[PDB]
Amino acid sequence: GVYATRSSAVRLR
Amino acid sequence: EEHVIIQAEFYLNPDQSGEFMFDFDGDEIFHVDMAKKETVWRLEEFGRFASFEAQGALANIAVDKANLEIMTKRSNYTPITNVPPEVTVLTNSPVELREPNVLICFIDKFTPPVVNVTWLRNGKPVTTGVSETVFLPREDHLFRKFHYLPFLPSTEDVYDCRVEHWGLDEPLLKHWEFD
Amino acid sequence: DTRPRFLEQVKHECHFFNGTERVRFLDRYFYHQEEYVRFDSDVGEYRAVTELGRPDAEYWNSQKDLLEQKRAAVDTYCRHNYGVGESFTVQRRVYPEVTVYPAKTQPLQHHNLLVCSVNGFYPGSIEVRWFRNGQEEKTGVVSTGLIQNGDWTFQTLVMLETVPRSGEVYTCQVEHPSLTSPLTVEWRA
Ligand SMILES: *[C@@H]1O[C@H](CO)[C@@H](O[C@@H]2O[C@H](CO)[C@@H](O)[C@H](O)[C@H]2NC(C)=O)[C@H](O)[C@H]1NC(C)=O
Ligand SMILES: *[C@@H]1O[C@H](CO)[C@@H](O)[C@H](O)[C@H]1NC(C)=O
Ligand SMILES: *[C@@H]1O[C@H](CO)[C@@H](O)[C@H](O)[C@H]1NC(C)=O
Repeated sequence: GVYATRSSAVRLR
Repeated sequence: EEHVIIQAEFYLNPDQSGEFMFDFDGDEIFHVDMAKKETVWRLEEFGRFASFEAQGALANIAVDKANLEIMTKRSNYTPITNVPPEVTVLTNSPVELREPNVLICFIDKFTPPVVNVTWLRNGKPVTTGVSETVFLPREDHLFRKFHYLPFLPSTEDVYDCRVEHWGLDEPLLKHWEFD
Repeated sequence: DTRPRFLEQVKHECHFFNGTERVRFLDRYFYHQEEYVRFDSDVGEYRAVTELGRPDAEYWNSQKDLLEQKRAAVDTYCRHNYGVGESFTVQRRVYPEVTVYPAKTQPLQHHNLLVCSVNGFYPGSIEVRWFRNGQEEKTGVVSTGLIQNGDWTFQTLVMLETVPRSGEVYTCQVEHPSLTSPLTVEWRA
């Protein structure tokens, strides 16, 4: 199987 | 709980250092080599059973980099306080003369995740056969790290693990010699 | 190098109870050592942990698509990854090698310490007990505690303070998930 990446949320500029 | 899996990431300025790893119950499953853009399994067997698209780690680190800039600004440029490491040297098995063993240098409870580690044999730097882990996350959000030295035990050799960290006034040496 | 450092951390955590029957997902953001905002699957929205994280909580909570990604994580991320790694993590079992050797509490003195060295085991949960002639000895026992080797193995030393007498047989007993019955090692004076 393939490990999935949780993504990191983008902070507002 | 029975188990915890953590995807842990960091980015550090001004060093521009970034790490991405997976932890299972306190052990590293894998991390991503950012320069090579490759997945490094902690035990080689792991990679025979699973895969990971290293590129996804790169995308996250880029986000972490952008977020750090924002948060640095939000905090009015409040920097990290150095927390110096605790260092322990031990062997991986009971020691027997001229029976192959491994010295372990455990570097614990420190931040930022930047350290210089040197193995010394009789006061001299040694690099033959050494290995090390990436920075490993702690639940108090400090860090852990391991350095390893295969060696042949003898009455004639002493060893030291020398650790430099910005939280230390002078380098820390932890000694080992045959009991 | 005295230049100030600034550190960002993110920890995406999956917590498992009873296999995958109950799962909790935490999306955690840190500045230096301080957690400033988090998504808890128990809640289903981001919450500021400190004032510093409030803008992020509010911005992220306004993004419905982002929130639904996080809300599905227990399934699409946690349960998935558990399935991927289960055969070599959850099911990983390595028996310990057990060695008993005498030692000294203070130099020059005769042997007055028995070391039970327990090495190379996984997972970490272990029970080590000392016996003198078939009777458990609970006094004078000291240990290193559980030591991680960093390579998916553990070790621990369990020491018994004792003055060995001729004829006595000491036993170190080890219980561990990898074993189906206690592992015992004898030491004779
Ligand atoms: C790790 O090793 C280097 C060895 O010198 C340390 O020092 C350097 O410090 C100067 C200070 O002006 C700068 O050039 C850099 O910060 C370092 N690198 C080089 C190549 O000079 C470095 O600080 C050590 N790190 C720790 C945490 O002790
Ligand atoms: C940063 O400074 C601004 C004004 O200069 C102030 O309003 C704000 O509270 C400060 N933030 C922190 C985290 O100290
Ligand atoms: C754990 O899981 C099993 C089956 O999935 C279930 O029958 C049991 O009720 C659960 N609860 C426990 C072990 O407390």
